[PDB]
Amino acid sequence: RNRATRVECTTIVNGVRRSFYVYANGGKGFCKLHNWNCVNCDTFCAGSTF
Amino acid sequence: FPNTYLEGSVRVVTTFDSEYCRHGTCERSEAGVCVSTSGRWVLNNDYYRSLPGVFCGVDAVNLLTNMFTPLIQPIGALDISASIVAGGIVAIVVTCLAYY
Amino acid sequence: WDLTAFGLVAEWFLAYILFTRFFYVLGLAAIMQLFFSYFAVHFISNSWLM
Amino acid sequence: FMRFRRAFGEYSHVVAFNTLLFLMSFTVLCLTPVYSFLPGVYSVIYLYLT
Amino acid sequence: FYLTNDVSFLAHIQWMVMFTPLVPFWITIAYIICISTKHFYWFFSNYLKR
Amino acid sequence: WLIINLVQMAPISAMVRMYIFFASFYYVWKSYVHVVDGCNSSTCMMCYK
Repeated sequence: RNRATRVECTTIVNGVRRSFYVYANGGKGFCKLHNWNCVNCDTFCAGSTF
Repeated sequence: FPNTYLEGSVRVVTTFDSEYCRHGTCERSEAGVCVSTSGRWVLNNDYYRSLPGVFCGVDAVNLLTNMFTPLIQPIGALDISASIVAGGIVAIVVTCLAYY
Repeated sequence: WDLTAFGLVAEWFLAYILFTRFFYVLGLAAIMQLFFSYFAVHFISNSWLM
Repeated sequence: FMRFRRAFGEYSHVVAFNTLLFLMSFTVLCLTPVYSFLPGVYSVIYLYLT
Repeated sequence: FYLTNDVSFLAHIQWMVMFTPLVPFWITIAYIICISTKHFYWFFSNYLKR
Repeated sequence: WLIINLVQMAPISAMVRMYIFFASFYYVWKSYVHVVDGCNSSTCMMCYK
């Protein structure tokens, strides 16, 4: 259904609301361990799902 | 072995309170009177007053009164012989009501 | 030769492939039938409804 | 089949009655191995009802 | 007796399901005979009577 | 009386065997789940990684 690569979300730091993205696979696999479209979710390299 | 009042196809046995035994195994039986429609072995002990065709009681009148014990039992105690028990009540009920 | 058991196994495999919400009630019926066939006798007394 | 159907009604009055007697006799025969005095009295009551 | 057949059938079914396991056998057999006399009369008249 | 009837339903050996049956089925189902979906402790790398 969704081919999105980034997902938006917000959090509060020092009384202000910032924003950041969460990366996703984009259409391949399902990763039933945490039921999210992840890309190589075992390495702390840049661009990986966290 | 206990005393036998009759012998043959119909057997009547009266027993005291003792471990009557013969060739094979031994069991304890209470004092009383037992009767069976077959020539099979009979005792006043438990597991003996469960088999079909076997009647038992403390005395002669007690056995006769206890012969009707399954009649007041809730339904689901007999499997094959239920038909004759049902008929023996049905005939009495239908006569005593519909005529008298 | 005979291969009825293999056919039944294939049928079960194809059923598991076509998963739905109602597979669990069929599995429960099968396991209950197996359990009742395996022990029976012991806990059935009176209660013609049972 | 129509001729047989038309002819059957004459003997149907006995055919229907025979079934209950056959069922009772079969039940008595089935109950024989436990109460080995039933066949004697059953014959007498059978003759009485005859 | 003082009810319509439509509710009478449900009443008989409910009574037979509920009160059966805790009632003496002769009460049940009398209930069955009283229920089935109305059809026994018809059957006897139409297939056995003379 | 209901509790008394329940506890005296069957002999001890039958109860043990019936418990064994259900325990075996539960463990088999848990093993089957562990086979396909993966374990939480991926750090040990188990054998599926």
